[PDB]
Amino acid sequence: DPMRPAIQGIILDNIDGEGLDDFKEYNRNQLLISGIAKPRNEKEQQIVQQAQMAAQSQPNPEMVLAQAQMVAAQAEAQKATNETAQTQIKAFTAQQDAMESQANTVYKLAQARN
Amino acid sequence: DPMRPAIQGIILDNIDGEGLDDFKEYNRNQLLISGIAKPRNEKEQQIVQQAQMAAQSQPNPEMVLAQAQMVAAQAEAQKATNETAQTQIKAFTAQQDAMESQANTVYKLAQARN
Repeated sequence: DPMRPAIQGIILDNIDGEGLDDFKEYNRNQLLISGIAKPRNEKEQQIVQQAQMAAQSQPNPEMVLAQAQMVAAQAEAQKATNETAQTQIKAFTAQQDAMESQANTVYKLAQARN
Repeated sequence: DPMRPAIQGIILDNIDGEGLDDFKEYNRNQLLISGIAKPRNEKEQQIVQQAQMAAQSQPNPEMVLAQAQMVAAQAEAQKATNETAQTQIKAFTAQQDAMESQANTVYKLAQARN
């Protein structure tokens, strides 16, 4: 369950003595980019948290790229959804031309009697 | 959890005695290329850290190459999204030619009476 890493992060944020500034800063960065620390409105809310929001929007193209194999199919089906209808339109045009040719050949039978 | 390697790296950065210069330097390199050491603004922030930023941008083509199998499909679908519409345009052109031929063959029926 998620819990246990969060409990360890909170514990390590407290405690500690000499020579642990870099380690504690590294811990707090991961603790606050995961929505557990509640930035205290000085620098991280606008620097590392905003970068975290960008990196939340950053890998959406990356992950849909791993899911674009059925997005190329989405696009192909979406366009074929309107392209093949040209065949219905062509059939309608051919029916109109058939009516024309019906009139024309009736006239042809009218003329050939002379 | 990540933690444990970071704790070991921090521990090994401290301590140590005679004849451990190369090992400690090798450890510190991996310690700051992973964003835990905070370069102390002398040489590494501009030499190895910049190279690591480049090597962060370096393998993006390498990894999307492992994900380009559905990027060739992206490109093919994207172009077919505008190429097949030539069939709709051709159907429109054929309809225009059909109405022209309607007028032309009506004229043909007009002339053949003499």
